[PDB]
Amino acid sequence: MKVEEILEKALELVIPDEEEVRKGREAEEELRRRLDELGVEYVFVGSYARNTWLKGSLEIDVFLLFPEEFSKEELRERGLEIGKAVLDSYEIRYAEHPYVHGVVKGVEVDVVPCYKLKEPKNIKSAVDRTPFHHKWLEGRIKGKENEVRLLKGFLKANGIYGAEYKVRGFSGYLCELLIVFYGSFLETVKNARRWTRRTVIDVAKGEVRKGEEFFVVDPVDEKRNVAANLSLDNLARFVHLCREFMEAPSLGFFKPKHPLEIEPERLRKIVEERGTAVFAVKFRKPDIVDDNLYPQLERASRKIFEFLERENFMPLRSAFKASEEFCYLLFECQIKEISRVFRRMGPQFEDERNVKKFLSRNRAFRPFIENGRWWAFEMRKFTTPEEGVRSYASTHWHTLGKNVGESIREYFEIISGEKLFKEPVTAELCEMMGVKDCCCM
Amino acid sequence: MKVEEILEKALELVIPDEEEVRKGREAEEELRRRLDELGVEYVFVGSYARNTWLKGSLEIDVFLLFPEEFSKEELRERGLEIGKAVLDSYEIRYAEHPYVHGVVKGVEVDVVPCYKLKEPKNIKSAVDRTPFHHKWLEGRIKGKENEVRLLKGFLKANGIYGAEYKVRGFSGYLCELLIVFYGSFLETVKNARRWTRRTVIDVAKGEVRKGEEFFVVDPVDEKRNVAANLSLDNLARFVHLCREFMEAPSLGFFKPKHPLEIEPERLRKIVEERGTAVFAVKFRKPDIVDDNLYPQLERASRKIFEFLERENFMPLRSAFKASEEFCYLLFECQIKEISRVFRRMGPQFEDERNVKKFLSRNRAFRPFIENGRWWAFEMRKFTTPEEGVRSYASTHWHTLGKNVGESIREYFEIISGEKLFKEPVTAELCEMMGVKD
RNA sequence: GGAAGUAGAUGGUUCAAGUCCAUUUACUUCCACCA
RNA sequence: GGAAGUAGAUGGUUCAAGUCCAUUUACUUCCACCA
Repeated sequence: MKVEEILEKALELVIPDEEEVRKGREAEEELRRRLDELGVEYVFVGSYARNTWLKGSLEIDVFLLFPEEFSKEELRERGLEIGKAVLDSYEIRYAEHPYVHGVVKGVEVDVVPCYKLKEPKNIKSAVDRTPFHHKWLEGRIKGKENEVRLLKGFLKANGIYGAEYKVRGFSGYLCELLIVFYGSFLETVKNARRWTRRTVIDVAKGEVRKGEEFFVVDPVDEKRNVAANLSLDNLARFVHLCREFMEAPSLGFFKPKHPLEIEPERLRKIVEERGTAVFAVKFRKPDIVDDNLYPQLERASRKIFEFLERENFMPLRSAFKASEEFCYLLFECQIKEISRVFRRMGPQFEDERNVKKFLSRNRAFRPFIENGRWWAFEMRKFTTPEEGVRSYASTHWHTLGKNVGESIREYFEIISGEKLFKEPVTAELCEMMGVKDCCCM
Repeated sequence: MKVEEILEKALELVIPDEEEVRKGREAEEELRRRLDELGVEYVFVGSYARNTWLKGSLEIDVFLLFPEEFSKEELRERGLEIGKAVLDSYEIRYAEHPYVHGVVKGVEVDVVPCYKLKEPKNIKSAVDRTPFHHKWLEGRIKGKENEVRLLKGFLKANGIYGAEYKVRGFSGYLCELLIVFYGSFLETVKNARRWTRRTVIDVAKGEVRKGEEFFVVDPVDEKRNVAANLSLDNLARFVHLCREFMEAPSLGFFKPKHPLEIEPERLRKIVEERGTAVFAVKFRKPDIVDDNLYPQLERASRKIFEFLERENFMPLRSAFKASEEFCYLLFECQIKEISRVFRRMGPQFEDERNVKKFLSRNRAFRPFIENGRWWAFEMRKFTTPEEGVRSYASTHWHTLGKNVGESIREYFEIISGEKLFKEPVTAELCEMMGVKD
């Protein structure tokens, strides 16, 4: 299979077919009629209005253009008022910028209020660049919309499409900019192989530059890094994907993998081969949006992780899962059990004052002089990493993220061994320990 | 109690009785005759020849004065013959400088060939300072002989008297200098408390001066560090014992403290209480003098310790013992068992050539990326500190001292649990673990 | 909500804290939720 | 025999270890065995 042949087949995975374009076309018209009837300024932007949305995930963005002078609170009431007035059914869940999600004639719509600006310098709301993004792309993306989709499907299938916190990947917009820059998906990929953590792509200036971090300049706002929330590791994954793809291209790369059911037994055997302690801290899921949730789960992971490390449990890797009603903070450590006694350092032998303060303390064991300074043996209050975290999470819940922290305080438990393998975390477990052959399609 | 009171009763244990004195006096009379019907130039030196030896251990030092043109050839051969022809029974074991050790009418004697110089500068044989030590000390010590005797007794009861590598403590010539310097035992203990690791003591200039490290200057060799072999930790032990003695003076500071050994079962209980892995590497004690052995054992000890720590077993401390037949290298780790899997660091995601290489290796688990570099899981070859040191000891014998390495090469074993507790290391295991009572 | 910087104030730990664990006031950004 | 210092000779481990683990020559001391 030549590289150009795989792509022709890959287009079938990404070009929306007619039924979905029509559904979209008549959703759009209905939207128009409704927003006309209300006599409001609106515009269609995003992937629908540029024809770069993916087969299977049609969503229309309608943007409301308000006077710059409106208060943030006004922007909010009116935005919602109109969004609610126009959608067949709706749902309002956001993290900071207010907008309403909904459905019109079976199709998904964001209706998002923003400020009508003359320039996208000194943005007032965080969505203000969007109409300009559209304006800039409108006539550079014609005839390339399929190169965009290839890139989006390619990233989607390797789980790095989306700039949201759940993903820390590539936005659709970022994808569009890349095609405008390179000219095709193929050219994008060919070049990505040479991207580095210092790479700066400046599209408006048509230039690739070195800098302090991976930076993709927005043509609409030179200060914006379109790749701001692309995690370093996902960058590295993408360049790698590219290098692999060029060497051995297949339809594989455009097909997504789904984790496999793993018998809790295979899982038991694997864990005892590695000879490690594995456990999750399980707690009720705070009822909040993903974009609030995930940073906090990351915070929790790290915080506990660093505890495990400084208490010498030598943790290998951490992971986390949000499920329907619970969350899980997963860890794997090299030390299943540590000794009760440990060393604590005292002062040098010349500090009469402090030494005699130091060996004042009542201890089970005679303290000793080494390398000219004193040393004491103390007892740990926990000897296994599970006990360690039972203590840590009970007493440091406040540090663990505002919402998860409050959750952990109210309740949590530590699960390990087989009780843990029957829990919906096998996917993360395999991923975390790098278990071979546990994903598919 | 009141302090001078304490010294009174304590003098009785450092001072030799007429019984022991006479014993020497007449062994000295025999010596003086036997040496003079051979026309060999000689002088007596050391604690014997300045009335500063201890109740118990009595030794006599006889020094053979030799012409300087004599090579290390004629020095050894003649100087040995002489002692061999003077003593009743003798040994000739030594590390560098040759001498003969022996018995004359039931008392300990040392006869030592050396050069009769005039200048101690540009020294020839290792001991040549010693007759000059005496010349300097002869009349200077007169009176203060008791105050010396107290210092030695104090150090011996607290196990820090001597200079040999077994003790790395205080030479009995350093002990004399301190008394000479500070006047008495009480003033010596008094100022010791205020010594630092950089204290510099000079006697032929009487200056409590400071410098680069703990350096007591010999009168007869300005450039000689009489405290050279005193270990930092033992200097640290001394100035603390002094601070302790001063606050609560007791007879038990001259009573050699005995670690009356502990039951294999009370030991067992303690280690499971501490919850750590204690074990020893045991091998055939090489046939070498102490002053060769211990530095070597220290070396062997340290290398394994360092292995263990970089291997992440978190060793607590080391020790070592040498018996009739065997040496023991003792260790305690916080980690009885580590996981099989571990983390190996790959290159950074950019370096394409090296990534391929890192990825080409067969492993049981997929490698991963973390903060922009590749990592892999790999498997350990050992998971307990015992198995670990078995490996290190087999692979690295050559680096564990000349004679101790060779011995471990032939044979060694890893010794732990109750098998270990019935080996003659009970005392050192305590000292090491900080056990009380 | 999360992260980065600035100017601080606390508590705990420890012989010892500008250096470890945490708490907290003010300013300055920035990211996610739309693109 | 151990330690310190001067100029080098490698081998093993590893994606690469000029940095991790060891091997080896020349030279300049020091220290213990007596005090």
